Amino acid sequence: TVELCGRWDARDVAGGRYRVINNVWGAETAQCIEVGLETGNFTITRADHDNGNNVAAYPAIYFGCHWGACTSNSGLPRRVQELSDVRTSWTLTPITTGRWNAAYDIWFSPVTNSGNGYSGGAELMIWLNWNGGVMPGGSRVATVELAGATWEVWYADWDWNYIAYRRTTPTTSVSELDLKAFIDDAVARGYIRPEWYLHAVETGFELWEGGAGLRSADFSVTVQKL
Repeated sequence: TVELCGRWDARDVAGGRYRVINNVWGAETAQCIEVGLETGNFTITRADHDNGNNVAAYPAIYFGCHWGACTSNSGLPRRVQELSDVRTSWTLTPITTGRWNAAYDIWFSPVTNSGNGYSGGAELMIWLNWNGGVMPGGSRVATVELAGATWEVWYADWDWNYIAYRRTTPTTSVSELDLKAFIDDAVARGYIRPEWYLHAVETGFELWEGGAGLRSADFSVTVQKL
């Protein structure tokens, strides 16, 4: 294993299929993650965050293109209308302290270049677990049954459409979760356009306060085209 403490530190894992990023984007407080190079499994070993109501960091593992940095042979970006199946697996180990969430962050945009972000596109989040009273951005517009569970739907109209699906009850693991079901729901609500491209599927922990001890494991993503 290797411990990454740099603000923008990263490591390609699983033969380059995925990439793990320390990603301390919203604060200057210290954070380190210990990463297993073959699997991408990681534990947050240090997190001095105390950022109030703002997110301090999002240590994560991803598949695809994150702000122009792409993983190897992901097959992304690809148009939503051209996807037939999108699946993912993940196992998280929660802690009982701090203010954080365990959530997927999926990016979409009208264009193929993601180097300058995803303005005019959409950010689709799937919250699986959390602690400390943290809540999604925007407001709750619905509660729907999808992919075997019940989810609160939160929406916010920012530079891009923010859509967050929050499980009604927390969980610690998903195996071959049907991501297309969430994409289809978002499309039906007019939050995502079929012509837009899916750029990246990421998962990790948004940290507001603390976070040491959280573990990410068994990450996998598969995409099948029509």
